[PDB]
Amino acid sequence: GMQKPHLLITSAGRRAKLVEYFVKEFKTGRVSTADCSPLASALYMADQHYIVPKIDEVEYIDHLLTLCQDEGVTALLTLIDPELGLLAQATERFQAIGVTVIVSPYAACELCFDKYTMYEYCLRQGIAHARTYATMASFEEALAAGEVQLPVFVKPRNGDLIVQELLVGQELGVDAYVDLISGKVTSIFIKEKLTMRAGETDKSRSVLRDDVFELVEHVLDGSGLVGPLDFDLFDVAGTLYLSEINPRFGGGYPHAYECGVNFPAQLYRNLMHEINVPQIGQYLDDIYMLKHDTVTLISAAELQKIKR
Amino acid sequence: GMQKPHLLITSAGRRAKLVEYFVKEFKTGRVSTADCSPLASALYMADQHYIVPKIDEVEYIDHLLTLCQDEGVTALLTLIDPELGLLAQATERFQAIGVTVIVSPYAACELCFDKYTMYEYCLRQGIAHARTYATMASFEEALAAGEVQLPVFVKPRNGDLIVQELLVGQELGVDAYVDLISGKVTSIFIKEKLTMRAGETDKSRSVLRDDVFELVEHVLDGSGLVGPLDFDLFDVAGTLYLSEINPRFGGGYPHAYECGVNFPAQLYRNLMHEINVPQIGQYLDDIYMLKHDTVTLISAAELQKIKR
Repeated sequence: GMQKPHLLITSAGRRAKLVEYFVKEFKTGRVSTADCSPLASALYMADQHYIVPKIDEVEYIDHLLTLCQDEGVTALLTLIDPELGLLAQATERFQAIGVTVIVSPYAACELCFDKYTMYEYCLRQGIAHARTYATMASFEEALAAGEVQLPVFVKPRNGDLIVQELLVGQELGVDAYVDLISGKVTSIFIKEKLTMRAGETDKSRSVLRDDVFELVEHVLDGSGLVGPLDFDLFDVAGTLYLSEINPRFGGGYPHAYECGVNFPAQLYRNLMHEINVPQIGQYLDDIYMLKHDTVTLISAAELQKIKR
Repeated sequence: GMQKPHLLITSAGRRAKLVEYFVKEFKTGRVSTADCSPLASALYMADQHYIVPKIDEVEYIDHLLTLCQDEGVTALLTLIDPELGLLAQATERFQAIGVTVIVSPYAACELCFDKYTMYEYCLRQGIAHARTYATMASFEEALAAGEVQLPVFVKPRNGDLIVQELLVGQELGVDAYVDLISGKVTSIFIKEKLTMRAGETDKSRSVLRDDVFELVEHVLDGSGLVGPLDFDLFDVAGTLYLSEINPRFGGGYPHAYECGVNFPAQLYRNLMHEINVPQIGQYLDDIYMLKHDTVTLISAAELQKIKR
């Protein structure tokens, strides 16, 4: 409705706390969730939850378009990297049914998704980044020339492999929001990643650093990246290395939220056609986030009340 | 006090939900926490939390005894395997200051902690268990005789290594409580482990199975194991294999709690000198548990209000 957005959060998975934040901040309208598994905990943080195909299934987008029309969805957001480009590529189909896909442009999503293209972007822009190799020959050459040392990370190329320089330093997880109307960066939240758990930031400390703010602003300036964003950085002997740009909410976003940096409220305001006023660095440093498991119980019968 | 126990939970770590359960069920008295790191989330679920030495430091027990006397602690419980034997061995020192250590006897803790001695126990008792080898020669012999196949798990011996038969089947996490006064098993909660996350049960389904109840009862009968316990089992083609006995709360305990199987209340009752009435299998099957992260924020100044 005119005053009531209906946000569908797809690939909700385990991001229960994030969906809770959205439910709380959508003061009018509705927040619904979708995932391919009924065992995704985040599904049950919203009133309406739907089982959809897996993102790699051919009929995924066809199904989302039909779900959107049937359930009066006005906007769509994914929480996972592999779905970003898929939704970006399909934006015109969603626009043809009146649905706004909250995703950065396709080319930007794909540039960020492929670790090698991301590296090439950094080299062009003058942004520090771990030396990265897409072929075995170039890695051997680099070892031969002393350009890279013995200990190394071998990662998959997307998210074919890549080998890259082992960066030893303080890892930083930066949450950033680019206003969907004005195109300006409105908030940046920087945390030191202290402890990792199952590939996510489990413990962290908020920090205020002009260098990180300036680096992120410079990178976002003219990028075309919009909405909630995540930057992975490394402070290595006082120099900031860009490791990843993930055009979606970072797993450490709850730190930002609890410190007053509210992307779901800004997103809600943008769907209500309001521009958010930029307020960069208006949070407290030296605030620690410590994650811990809580639980949701659901009976098989209650689980069976959806499953298509 | 006579009506007021003071339970200290050591090595609280990340078990925030479990400490919350204890705070709720200790209707009189107090529940406090301890850990070696101020970044242990479970610390802040209790009113009084203390930083103690690491469990392997020589002065650990000396420090716990002094903390207990200074803070009027009446009972002590650990949440980690490596501390069980340490506290069991020191029980008389705690008894000399009037403190009840809630731990199974030392020999039992050590038999359960060492994977090889646990295997030998099973062989003696007729309990199915994965073929396990403490030497490289015996593993080669077993491969030579066709007693073990190509794919294998290599685990550390405690919690020197061991190699053992790769069990392929439905993994079961059984929570069990043995009454501290009567010595009888009062509750057994069985869940199928569906998904693992960082070595813990993340998703599970409650089940009612006579075979598991009987196996656990038979194992506990005359064992000397007391208080909260955790059994790791595998259903492999209809046969139950015993994988682990961990004489402490299992990581999937919140499933049991939320289904009405309340060990913290039973523990509280035992410290209030009440025997718990056995009520085995009085819960609903087909109830799924789905864990998800919540958060605790703490400032560095607030963190600094303890740290010894």
